[PDB]
Amino acid sequence: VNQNAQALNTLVKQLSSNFGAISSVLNDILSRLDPPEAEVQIDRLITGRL
Amino acid sequence: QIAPGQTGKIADYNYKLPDDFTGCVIAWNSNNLDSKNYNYLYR
Repeated sequence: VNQNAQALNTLVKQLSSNFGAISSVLNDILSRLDPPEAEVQIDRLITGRL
Repeated sequence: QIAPGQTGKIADYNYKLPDDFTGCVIAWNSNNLDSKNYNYLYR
């Protein structure tokens, strides 16, 4: 029960990580940057998240 | 501004390329022909 709950928490906590992007929030990146830049910042978050 | 994904008066109101345009942009100084001149409209 502990290990399954630690893996679930660790998977959710990894959403708040940067992976070399400018924020761990997606709407920040979408609003603060234009698509030629924002689509690299989200290639970062996807290649981290996946 | 004549490049993919750009910003400024041209790329926002006049001539906009996709963020993934496939092709080449080629340009030359034409002060030898086109200047006198106020015919060249933009928004």
